[PDB]
Amino acid sequence: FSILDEAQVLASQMRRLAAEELGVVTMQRIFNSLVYTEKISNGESEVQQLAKKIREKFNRYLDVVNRNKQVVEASYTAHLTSPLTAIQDCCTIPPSMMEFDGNFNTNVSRTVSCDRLSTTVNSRAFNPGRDLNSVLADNLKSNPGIKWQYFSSEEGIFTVFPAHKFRCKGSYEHRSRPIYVSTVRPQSKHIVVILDHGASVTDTQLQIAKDAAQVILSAIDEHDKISVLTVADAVRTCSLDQCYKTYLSPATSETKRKMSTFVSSVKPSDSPTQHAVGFHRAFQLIRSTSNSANTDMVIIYLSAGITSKDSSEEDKKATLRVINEENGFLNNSVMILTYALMNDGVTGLKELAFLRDLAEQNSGKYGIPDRTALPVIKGSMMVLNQLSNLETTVGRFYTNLPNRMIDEAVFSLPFSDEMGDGLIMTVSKPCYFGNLLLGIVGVDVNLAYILEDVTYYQDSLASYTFLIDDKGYTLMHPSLTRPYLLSEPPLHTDIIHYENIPKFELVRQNILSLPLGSQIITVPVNSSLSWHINKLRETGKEAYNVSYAWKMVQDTSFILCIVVIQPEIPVKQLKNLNTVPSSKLLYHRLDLLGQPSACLHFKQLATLESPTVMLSAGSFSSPYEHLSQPETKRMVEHYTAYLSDNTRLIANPGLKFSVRNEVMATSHVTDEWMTQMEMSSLNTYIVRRYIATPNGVLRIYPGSLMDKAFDPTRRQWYLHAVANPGLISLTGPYLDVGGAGYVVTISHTIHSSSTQLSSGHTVAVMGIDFTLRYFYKVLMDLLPVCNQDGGNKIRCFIMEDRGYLVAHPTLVDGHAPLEQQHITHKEPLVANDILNHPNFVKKNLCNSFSDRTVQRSYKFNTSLVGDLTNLVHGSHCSKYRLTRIPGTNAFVGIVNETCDSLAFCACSMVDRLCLNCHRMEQNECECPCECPLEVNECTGNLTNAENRNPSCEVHQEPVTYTAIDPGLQDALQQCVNSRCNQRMESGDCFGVLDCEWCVVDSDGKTHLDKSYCAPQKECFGGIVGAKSPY
Amino acid sequence: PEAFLLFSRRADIRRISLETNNNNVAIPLTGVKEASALDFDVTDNRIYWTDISLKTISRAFMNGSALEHVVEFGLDYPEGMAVDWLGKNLYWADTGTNRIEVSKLDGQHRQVLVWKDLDSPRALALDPAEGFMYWTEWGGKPKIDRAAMDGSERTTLVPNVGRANGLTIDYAKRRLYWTDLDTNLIESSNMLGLNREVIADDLPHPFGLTQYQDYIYWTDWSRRSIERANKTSGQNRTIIQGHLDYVMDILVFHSSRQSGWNECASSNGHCSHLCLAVPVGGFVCGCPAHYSLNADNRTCSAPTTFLLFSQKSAINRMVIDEQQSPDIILPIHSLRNVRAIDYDPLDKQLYWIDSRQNMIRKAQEDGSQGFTVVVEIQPYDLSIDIYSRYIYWTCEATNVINVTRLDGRSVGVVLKGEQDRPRAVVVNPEKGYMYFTNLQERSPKIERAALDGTEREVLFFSGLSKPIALALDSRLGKLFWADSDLRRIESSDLSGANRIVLEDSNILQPVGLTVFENWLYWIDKQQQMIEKIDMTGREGRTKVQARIAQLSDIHAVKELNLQEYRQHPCAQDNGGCSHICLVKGDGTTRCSCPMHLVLLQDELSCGGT
Amino acid sequence: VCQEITVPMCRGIGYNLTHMPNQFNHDTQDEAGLEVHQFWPLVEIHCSPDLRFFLCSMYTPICLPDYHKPLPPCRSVCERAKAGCSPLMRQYGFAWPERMSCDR
Ligand SMILES: *[C@@H]1O[C@H](CO)[C@@H](O)[C@H](O)[C@H]1NC(C)=O
Ligand SMILES: *[C@@H]1O[C@H](CO)[C@@H](O)[C@H](O)[C@H]1NC(C)=O
Ligand SMILES: *[C@@H]1O[C@H](CO)[C@@H](O)[C@H](O)[C@H]1NC(C)=O
Ligand SMILES: *[C@@H]1O[C@H](CO)[C@@H](O)[C@H](O)[C@H]1NC(C)=O
Ligand SMILES: *[C@@H]1O[C@H](CO)[C@@H](O)[C@H](O)[C@H]1NC(C)=O
Ligand SMILES: *[C@@H]1O[C@H](CO)[C@@H](O)[C@H](O)[C@H]1NC(C)=O
Ligand SMILES: *[C@@H]1O[C@H](CO)[C@@H](O)[C@H](O)[C@H]1NC(C)=O
Ligand SMILES: *[C@@H]1O[C@H](CO)[C@@H](O)[C@H](O)[C@H]1NC(C)=O
Repeated sequence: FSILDEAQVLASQMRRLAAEELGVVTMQRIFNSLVYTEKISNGESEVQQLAKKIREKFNRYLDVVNRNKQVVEASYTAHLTSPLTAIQDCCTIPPSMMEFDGNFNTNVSRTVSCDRLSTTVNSRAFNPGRDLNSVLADNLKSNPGIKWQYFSSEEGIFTVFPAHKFRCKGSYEHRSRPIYVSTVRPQSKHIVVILDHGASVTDTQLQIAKDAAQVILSAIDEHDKISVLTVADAVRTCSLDQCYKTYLSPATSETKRKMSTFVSSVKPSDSPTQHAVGFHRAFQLIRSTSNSANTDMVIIYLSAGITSKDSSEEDKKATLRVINEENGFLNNSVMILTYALMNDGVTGLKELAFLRDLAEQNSGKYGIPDRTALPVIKGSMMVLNQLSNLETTVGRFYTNLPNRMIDEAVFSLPFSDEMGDGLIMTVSKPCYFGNLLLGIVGVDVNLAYILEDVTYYQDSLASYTFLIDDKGYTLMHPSLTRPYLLSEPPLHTDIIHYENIPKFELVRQNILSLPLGSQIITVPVNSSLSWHINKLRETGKEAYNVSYAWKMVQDTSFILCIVVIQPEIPVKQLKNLNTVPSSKLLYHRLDLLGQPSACLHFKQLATLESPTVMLSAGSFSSPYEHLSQPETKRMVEHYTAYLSDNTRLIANPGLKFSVRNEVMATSHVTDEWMTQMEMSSLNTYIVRRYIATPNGVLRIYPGSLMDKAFDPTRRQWYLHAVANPGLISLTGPYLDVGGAGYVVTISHTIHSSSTQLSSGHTVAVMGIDFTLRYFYKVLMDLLPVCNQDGGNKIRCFIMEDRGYLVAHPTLVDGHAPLEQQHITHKEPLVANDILNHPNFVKKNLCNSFSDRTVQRSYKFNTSLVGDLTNLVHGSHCSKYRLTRIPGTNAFVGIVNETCDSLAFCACSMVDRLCLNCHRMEQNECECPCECPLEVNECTGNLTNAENRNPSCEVHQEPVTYTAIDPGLQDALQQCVNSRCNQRMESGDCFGVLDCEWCVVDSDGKTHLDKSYCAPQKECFGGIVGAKSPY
Repeated sequence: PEAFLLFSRRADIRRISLETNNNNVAIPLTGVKEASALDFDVTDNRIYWTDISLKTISRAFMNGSALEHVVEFGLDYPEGMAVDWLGKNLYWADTGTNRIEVSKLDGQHRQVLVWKDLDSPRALALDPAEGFMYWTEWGGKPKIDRAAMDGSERTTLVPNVGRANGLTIDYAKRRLYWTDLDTNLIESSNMLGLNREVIADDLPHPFGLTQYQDYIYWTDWSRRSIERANKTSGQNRTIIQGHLDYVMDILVFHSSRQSGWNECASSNGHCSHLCLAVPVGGFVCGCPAHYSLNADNRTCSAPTTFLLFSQKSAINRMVIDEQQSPDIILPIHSLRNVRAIDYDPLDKQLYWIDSRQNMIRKAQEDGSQGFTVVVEIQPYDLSIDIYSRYIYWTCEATNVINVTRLDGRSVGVVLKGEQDRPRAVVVNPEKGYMYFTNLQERSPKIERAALDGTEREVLFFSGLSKPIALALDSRLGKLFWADSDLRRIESSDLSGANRIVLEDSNILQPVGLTVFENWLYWIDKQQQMIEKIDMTGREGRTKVQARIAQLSDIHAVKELNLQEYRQHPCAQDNGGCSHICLVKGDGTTRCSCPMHLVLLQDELSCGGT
Repeated sequence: VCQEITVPMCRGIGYNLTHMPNQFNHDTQDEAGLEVHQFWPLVEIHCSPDLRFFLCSMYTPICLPDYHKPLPPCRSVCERAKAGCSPLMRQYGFAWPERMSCDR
């Protein structure tokens, strides 16, 4: 009935897994005996060493568009008399199939581009067949990293270098894209689009109104404002937000989607249009909005000309009467565009005149005083049918706006490449011939290239960087996902949220206004994001200092900053040592070598003869050139000859500082692992064994081939070990990267020494991965009380500090929930009872901006001593005993179900959704779930005072699906070919990496009476007919 | 005697030394927005350049002194330009207007050499010692043409090339060098288009090209540099300057690049205007635009009969000749808003009304002797009494028919009334009458009166809405007018009888008309057309010219007969009158006065009170 | 003699007096409240308006001091509760007790 004695023994099991099987007690002594250097910096010197890096990246990037400007500038002063007089095209060319550099598409790029034909193509005189290729190829070869180069003429021909086939399924109209609208007219447009359904508008006549209303919204930018209105007996705007019925909201990706689905959802009404009230509301919206820096305001009206029975020119009177009173009240700032919806002649010649007087604001015709001493902005009127090009007529409304001859580079936020690849950041600048406009040029670059110096910062273990702009939008922060992995990021996130911490709004002031500076603040340890807690270097602190040093990126609207936690405490990094490799270095790319006796370890190419070493993207001098360009066998040999180079004759083939030093300090694990493997009895229980460093070194055994974009510094087991310095950290159950399924990880940190054991003194962590059923095989052998029955009414289980169970009698289920491994779904009654014990369970709401959700999770008190038993609930039908395993972050618990008891914890079996996304309760039991947003797309803050210390730090980490290839899957056997069906009892098959103990027949819940051991490919989760988790 | 290298870049004409290859200085010039074609003169060390943003060709010395615009009207975008250092002439190739023209070194005597079947000429090279001019074409079929330096014997010299530029002649080796932008190379050939050899390759865009001694210089927009190489082999490749992006033209500045001789010599070949070199080192005497060569084949003659049609900011001139010569723009400065035109065939001066200045201004055909005759006032239309030498012009602000001398001395008012609205006006001094449109509201009239304002009678009043233009022809004895509202052109005798409609179809906005022989020309502002109707009725309505925006007025000019003019009685001493001299039908000549004066007892002078 | 309802979930529902034990063998309102509050998330999400009225009629049944008769309610309250809430209950981890089948 005791429980403490069973905890001392189960804790010695954990130390045997870490000390002997992993080697933590050995590597802690090896790094204890190495000598380091020290720095004390307040951030003043590092901020200008990194501002020295990216400023030259922007200067070379501004010198490309300033070049391509003076290219096209000279490409009209010469081509006013040296034109093309030639024709080419962007398809019908079947070589290519290169996919080189960022251009992951078919691309010859033999200094030849292409010409995408618009509909408004004639003779005229412009770019000489893109003879610009002369310089364009030079630009691509002399500036590596850049992607697309293009010129969209005012005429309409779209010319892009290098050439590729990009949607020849229609016509690629670039003059109606958000890129070319916000460049020639960079002033902020306040547009409201009024739609005319009703008065028996035919469906083909409504289809033009809803298609053209969706070409306008797909052409503007988020610095503009939009509010679409429908008019038919009543005016109803988008009923999907609060500030849509009051203000004009900016045109972000979220507003474009809501406002376009409100289109095509309206069908033809029959009442008279009621024109006058439709315009009176559009002014009540423009009035309430701020001016905020140069603004023009336009109203577009898509009607067919509507009259009544005896109020045909009397309601016309009321429409041009409120146009005089409302627009006159606004100093005649509003411009009116009107587009006629004619087909077959349903709209005559007199209803065209009604839409003429609206665009010109011709109020004097219908007898109006018109006491507006200031003139009116003369609008245009255009006609439409189902044959008109809606991109060149409605999409070209921006030519009707005043062009103020603004000649300044405009920087765009990241967006998906319209040409068939990932993410792009584009800068563009217009092109003038005295006062004649030509078009624009634009240089596309991958988002991962611009930010490679701030996304992979590995200088100091006490610092991290983040990049912002003038108004506070975060372009990069360690809480965001790497740019190379993304599909569409939400840039609309202020640093007051990522770096949310008390007294940050005071430093946010000096960063956005002062060009540079430095400042220290004092923050309590509690109520602080994890990034500052993982870098403390004094043990036992209640408050800590942080130093911010910022500086503007010169010649642009971006600002860099360096964060140094505790600037006064010295930070250590490994001094240059030159140890001779006792065991010779094997790089992890086993596909380019092929020399070892190869085999397959799960979904991996690996070997059991020696461990391998990995270099992540952050370790190289150019992380982008390592991710985009392939890595050849020659590159592996320059890197292998340099890392094991005991001399100093071989030059640096492209590595950062501290990269070779941390490879020569961790090469000692090759002797520890090989010795232990031959005298250990757990060769068939351990799937792998590995160590990681902050500067990008990864040694793994069995030495396996990994994806180039795999970063161990962003995994949970690494981020969880640093938060618990010195303690054995149990992480899982979690889906393994190597295709091994669900695994449980023991992770532990190794420090520079032992007199200073803080989170910030972590120089490396080690990890060892097990199976999902292993830790339940340990409870049955170590602890006899668990075997009183077959894990039915007396159940044993191990829980981590987040609530997940790494050992439990039941394995997998109605094939759901997703968070099925959590204690709230497997043991509902304990969850309701432990929520009531004070100071033991804390529910946390962090804000993860990656996928625009808010996550819920539990954090159990890892410093508990003693037992916990029934306090309120389960006093009769289900006895419980819970205590902490000494020296770790796990908990061991037993349940004695003596009588049936019904308890419930809400857990979604189709999604992850929470039940109630309005409030969060401490005593309300529910498995980890999410809620979308607690902000507002109106002012840009948090609705409730959700200034919780947030930043879930992605932690989603989008799991990929990198397989191998057919034909080679069957040419090899398993490495550790542990033949499964020669193991007889459950104690010999639990934990074997490529086996599984089959208990259920291939039909749901049929207990087969001869449980045998089988390759895991046969019975998944226990059912010999169960399908794949993938 | 040192040789430099001149090149143009944006608004700068920059100079590079070839000996001490380090001196980088700019030619001291101001007002240049964009420099393009370059060439010089060996005689007085002048530098010549084309400005295709200002549509001008300007000239100055090597110090910026004597900065002058020699060609300033009628240019679209010319980057072809070369200097004839022997005959002291200037050639240029305009791509927009598709014309290779000629003028003197000071910009006088403008003539068009090639204007037929010319598709965008650019790089221009001259060989005056032999009498050939070479140029390049792109457009439809890129080719290099050959012709004599007078426009004759035009031939296609090299047919199968890409878009070429930087045409330069090596006068020592008898070879022709050029660049190619589509095939990406620089190649050569002998003086007649064959024996072609590629000198250097893999130049993605060799724009400029020049030659001096054994070295050819070029600029490639990809490499952003000026380079040197062996002219025949392509070896010995050196860089002159880097970081020079987009040079528009390069030129070697030395006296040996402009040697040789021809028969023009220092006496201009004893030609009256232009000395244009032809084969056998010979010459022919050229003539300005619309001039013809006389019988002696050394002197030129101006056109005796020709037509003038005006625009809003440009006055033009075209002739009906069997050469089919093109029209030209008259180099008249400060043209702002021309409303109507008329011409003096005696002193060869062109008059016009500028409605933005409210002025009646006069000037020569070549632009000199600009003078303001009248300078509130608001002229509208004018008609010149070429015999008595005085002008009748209508003021729209005061609604009077006002008389002013050719020198500007006011005569007086001859017609005024509260309801009168005189607008279009044409005079007929051969019979002593003046015709004018009276645009009274809802009753438009066409009236006539003697040259003093009395004897007023209404000719035609019905069938009119907006008679906007007026003209007559005393030979045919007809009166013509155009109606822009009824959309028709009508005719009638000089007495009011025989009113007919010549055309009432395809008429939109006829703002002017005049008579030339048996042809009635009129201009249509909306349709942008010059058209003609044969008065004899044997031929149909014929299009003359299209694509002419902002039409205002048209006026034909016949040669002035020496005997017919002097036999007019008011031609000598204004008939002895102090003011108005008008011919009366009874064969006698009578003096008259305006409406605010009375004829005195001497019947020659006027009196007041 | 009946006692007044003390569980915060079933207060102000139409009646004030209840008597333990109930149908689920709860000896005190303290123990009956510990199980009925496991349905509190469903009540505040407002799937069916009849949910609090139906659940409380089971755990805290109506007590009349000197009546003591089994006057029945009305099945219509059971089949309106399971109509709007059962598709959401099965979506999460909740399931109806067999002692609450709409046949009794
Ligand atoms: C820890 O957080 C509590 C929350 O109220 C606060 O009162 C306390 O001061 C914090 N500890 C510090 C700042 O050392
Ligand atoms: C903050 O830094 C000061 C020195 O600048 C130091 O004296 C103080 O102890 C620090 N406070 C902390 C670490 O809480
Ligand atoms: C929770 O942990 C804190 C410190 O980690 C400790 O002070 C407190 O006593 C713990 N509470 C319980 C109930 O163990
Ligand atoms: C624990 O369970 C066992 C068997 O299930 C039972 O014999 C024992 O009485 C239980 N302990 C209690 C009820 O305290
Ligand atoms: C939202 O926050 C911003 C600061 O980023 C502030 O300027 C604005 O006033 C806030 N909106 C409110 C208080 O409605
Ligand atoms: C040009 O090349 C020829 C090769 O035949 C050589 O003889 C000559 O010296 C070269 N000229 C110069 C200036 O190098
Ligand atoms: C006309 O030109 C010819 C040249 O062929 C010349 O011989 C002749 O003398 C000229 N005519 C007269 C009349 O001189
Ligand atoms: C007519 O002549 C003068 C110009 O000579 C003109 O300015 C003025 O308005 C008129 N004067 C009289 C007296 O009619």
